[PDB]
Amino acid sequence: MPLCLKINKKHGEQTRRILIENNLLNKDYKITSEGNYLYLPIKDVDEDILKSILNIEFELVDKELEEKKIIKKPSFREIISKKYRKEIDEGLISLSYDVVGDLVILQISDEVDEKIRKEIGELAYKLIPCKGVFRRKSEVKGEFRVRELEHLAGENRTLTIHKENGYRLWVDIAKVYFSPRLGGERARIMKKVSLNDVVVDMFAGVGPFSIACKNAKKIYAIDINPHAIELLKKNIKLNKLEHKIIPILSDVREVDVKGNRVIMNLPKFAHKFIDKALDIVEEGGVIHYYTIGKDFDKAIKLFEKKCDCEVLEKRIVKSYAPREYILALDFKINKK
RNA sequence: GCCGGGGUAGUCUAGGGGCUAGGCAGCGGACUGCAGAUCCGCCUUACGUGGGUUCAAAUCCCACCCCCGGC
Ligand SMILES: C[S@@+](CC[C@H](N)C(=O)[O-])C[C@H]1O[C@@H](n2cnc3c(N)ncnc32)[C@H](O)[C@@H]1O
Ligand SMILES: [Mg+2]
Ligand SMILES: [Mg+2]
Ligand SMILES: [Mg+2]
Ligand SMILES: [Mg+2]
Ligand SMILES: [Mg+2]
Ligand SMILES: [Mg+2]
Repeated sequence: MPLCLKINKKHGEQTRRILIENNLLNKDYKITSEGNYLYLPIKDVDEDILKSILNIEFELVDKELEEKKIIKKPSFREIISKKYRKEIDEGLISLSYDVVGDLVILQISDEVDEKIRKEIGELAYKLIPCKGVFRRKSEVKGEFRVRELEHLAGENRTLTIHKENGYRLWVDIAKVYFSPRLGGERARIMKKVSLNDVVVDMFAGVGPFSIACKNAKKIYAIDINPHAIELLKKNIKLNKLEHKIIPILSDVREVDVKGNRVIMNLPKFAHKFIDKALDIVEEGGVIHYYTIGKDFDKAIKLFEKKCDCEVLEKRIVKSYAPREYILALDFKINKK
């Protein structure tokens, strides 16, 4: 209410933290000053209880509207649930989305008319710091582990530069696999690496795991996807790691390399490469293994039925599907 | 070296004199299942360093240190 307290600049702040504290500060208008006076817009209540909640004198001057700019914009989650409640209650739109670089990717069901998907994309382009909005069009389809997309708003380019854990990376969300949600898992690995380790990243994609191991001596980044290597090379030079990370284009099975730290970032077919990974890792070395399952028992069983190994750590990385998870196990391979 | 835009909670991004940020990650639950997923709870005041204007600084000033692009 225009009914705003009028004190002298001097005890401004002190007096303001009291008005807000007692929840009597009308925060929909700006504070103002004219000379040595301070005009705090208060809510309303006889200056008899105001003459008590504080001890300095004042007055109640009722002034016009100085308007207050809207601070924050609402949230994508906040709005889609109010505008599309029906389809949400139908599980036909996700309030979750991820951001790779400066591009966003939403999940909207095929039922949703082509014209509304665009209205949603156009509503996420407006409500989220980005330059483009897409939509998942399929699951991660084998081989190069790529996922079909669909443009919905903004710039129609699939290239961009994601920045995580102190390093930057070139990514093409259209021809190469990349997950901005796996940065936590890379930080995990980042700490385990050693100044003397030699790291073999069996399926390096664009190199997020490789660059993450910048503390090691040498690093081999292998990938069968030709589009992967390109970015990988660029990623290597962009991070000043040329005489450290060696990119190789090939089927990891055909690579004759050797190392003490091996990363197996291929959750679904990882089990079909244990043989190569053990053939790669030096004795005493460790194998970062990823897989999909409801418990660790099955992975532990494979490895054991193949070498004397010790499970250093074993944790749950993320939910993979209804009641299924992506698991991570760090095996110490001593002998075999 | 000089101009610019910056350093934002673990991480990454918006904001830009008095409002306490949005995501991921993390933690706890849920979903009995072709999903690198979704879904519900909880993380309720963080802005490089030193000093300076102001009743009030993450914001404005100056300086310095590092990023990022320019000549
Ligand atoms: C899960 S992606 C790597 C993702 C990356 N670590 C990330 O999170 O950003 C799998 C990669 O393994 C590669 N790949 C698939 N089969 C392979 C094989 N037999 N040998 C080597 N690389 C392979 C694919 O080309 C793909 O780039
Ligand atoms: Mg910024
Ligand atoms: Mg946060
Ligand atoms: Mg959980
Ligand atoms: Mg700043
Ligand atoms: Mg400063
Ligand atoms: Mg303040």
